[PDB]
Amino acid sequence: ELKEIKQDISSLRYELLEEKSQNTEDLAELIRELGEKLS
Amino acid sequence: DADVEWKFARAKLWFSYFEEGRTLPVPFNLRQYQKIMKRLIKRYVLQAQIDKESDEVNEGELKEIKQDISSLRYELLEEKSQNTEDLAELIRELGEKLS
Amino acid sequence: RQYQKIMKRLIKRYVLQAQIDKESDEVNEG
Amino acid sequence: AYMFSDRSTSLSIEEERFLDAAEYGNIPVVRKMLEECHSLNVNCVDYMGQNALQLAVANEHLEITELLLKKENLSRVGDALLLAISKGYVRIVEAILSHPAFAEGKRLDDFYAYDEDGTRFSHDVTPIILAAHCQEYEIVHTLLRKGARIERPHDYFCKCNDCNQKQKHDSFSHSRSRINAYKGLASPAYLSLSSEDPVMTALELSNELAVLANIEKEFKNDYKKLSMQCKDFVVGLLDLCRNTEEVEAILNGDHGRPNLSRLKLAIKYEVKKFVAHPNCQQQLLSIWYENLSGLRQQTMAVKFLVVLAVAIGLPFLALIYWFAPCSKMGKIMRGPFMKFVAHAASFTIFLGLLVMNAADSWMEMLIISWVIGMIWAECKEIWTQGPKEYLFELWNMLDFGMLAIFAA
Amino acid sequence: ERPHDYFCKCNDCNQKQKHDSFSHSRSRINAYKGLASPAYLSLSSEDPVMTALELSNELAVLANIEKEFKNDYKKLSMQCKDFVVGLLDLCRNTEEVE
Amino acid sequence: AYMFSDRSTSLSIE
Repeated sequence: ELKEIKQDISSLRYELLEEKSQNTEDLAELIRELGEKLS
Repeated sequence: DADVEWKFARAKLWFSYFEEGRTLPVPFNLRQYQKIMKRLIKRYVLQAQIDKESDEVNEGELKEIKQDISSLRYELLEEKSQNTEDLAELIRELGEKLS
Repeated sequence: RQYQKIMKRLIKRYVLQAQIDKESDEVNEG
Repeated sequence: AYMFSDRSTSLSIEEERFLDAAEYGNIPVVRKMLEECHSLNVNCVDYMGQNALQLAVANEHLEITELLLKKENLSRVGDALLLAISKGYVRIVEAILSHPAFAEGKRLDDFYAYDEDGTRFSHDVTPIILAAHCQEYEIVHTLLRKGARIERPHDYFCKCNDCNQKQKHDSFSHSRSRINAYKGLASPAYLSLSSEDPVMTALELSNELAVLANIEKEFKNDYKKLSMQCKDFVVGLLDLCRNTEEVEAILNGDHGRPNLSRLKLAIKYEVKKFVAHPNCQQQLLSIWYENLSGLRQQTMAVKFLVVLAVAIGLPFLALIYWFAPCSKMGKIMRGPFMKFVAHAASFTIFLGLLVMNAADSWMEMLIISWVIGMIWAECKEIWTQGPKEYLFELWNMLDFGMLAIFAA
Repeated sequence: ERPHDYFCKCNDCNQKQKHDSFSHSRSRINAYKGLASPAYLSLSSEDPVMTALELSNELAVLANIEKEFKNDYKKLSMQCKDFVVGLLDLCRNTEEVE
Repeated sequence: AYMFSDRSTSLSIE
């Protein structure tokens, strides 16, 4: 059961970090669209 | 344990009778094998890991889970810091474009 | 000298071994 | 002011914060601090004064271990490896084995040796010994796939050259290394993964540990414990077979059940719980009753008492066996159970002739011929056996004493 | 701090022996439980084994001097002896056992 | 080289 909880915590790690990657990507899309509109 | 020792002494007892023919107290005037070994070793390894799982807990494992949870804390909070920084970069670029 | 070094090695071994022995014993609901 | 400290005095507060971030595993602080620090130094300054890699491996942080293992200036890396194998962390062990300087074998001077001297785990123990020592299956398998085999204990009596060199000025740690490696080869992980077949190596090593228990007076308890652990590995391995093919491969290996010496070797080496198992007992009963199934299924031992009473009469069975063999009773008279019931029964008629001789010439001659039959049976018995083997059993003595007193 | 002494009245010990009584023995065996543990024995002094032996026989004397709490002093002295045995057990070389 | 393995040799890193 402790091995199980460990595996779940690691899966949570990877999932949250990937949500971070996607959010930062969409953000950079926004920002760069803005900077191209201002130029 | 007494039953095991009895089974053993018994095994000696009627094991001594197999080798040589003894008529009476009166003697008057005379491949697959390797495959099976793989299956047995595989079963034994998996069964051994289950037997390791079945036995109690070690406090060091709880120290381990604690450390992992703290590392998760710091990592997520730092991802928050980076996201807020890039966001502020965006916003300030916008406000400079509007001014 | 040599005696003091040996005492440092023995104390270090004993401390680390004691922490491992503390780890090995069960769990606390707290 | 007699307290002992690893560092003379606490020096840097910034490096101490680096160590507090490596202890609790704060990755962004050590990642941002990797480049912008003056130098990455071995901090120690604890009760045990571990390095940052050592302190980080102790707590299981894989990301900070990966981050530190790219620094190229690290020390204690080997000591961190033996530590991680002690704790049983597989991710950290495989991450360390891919580090530099660990190419090919590094296993089997100035390695490990945490804090300038005095390493842990007896300094004679390589990674694989500690791996199989802790019963770690994944780690043992990874180390064996990379080609690290345990060295042999060598020999107890052989002086040789290097063994004699390490027997003087190194003494009392020589026996410790001997029983340490012996504890290495004796464990289920190394026994199952190491060889072609486990059961042969396990038996042979079991009797060898049984010999070295008696050769060396000290540590006899520990050699007993290792040999018993091995025997229990074999019993546990035979227990797990769910089919007849597998139980026949475990028991016999490569006129019933021909070429069975492995059970003979198992009772020769005194493996107690291997021959007492229900599966092995079933096999040995199948060979034990053999041609006569009707009594194998018989209800009670009283029917066997009537069977031994009807087997009491010699003339039918003796006349049959002498005049013609290989009849129905000729196939029956050759068998494990029939020799037992006949031998035991004739013993009982010897006792009966003793009682009837006591109650009130012919009885004389019969008893004399009977004890002569006993001394000839002991001729055929002692023929195959060396004087020491004949005299091994206490009862095997008292019997000869009995028949000798009769002769006198 | 040291337990001071059982028979010595002194001044402050005599002051705390009256109107404070029965908690004086509790503080005595409390501090004695303090000096008797592996942590303080290993980290405190220059060498553990000497202080551990001397403190062991001192606890053995104060077990007989004081009739009450004799079981507890026995338990502390036995804990100390087991600290010494456990410390000699951990030496893997002849230099260290010597 | 008597060790047993499930795969003959480790093949793909991906």
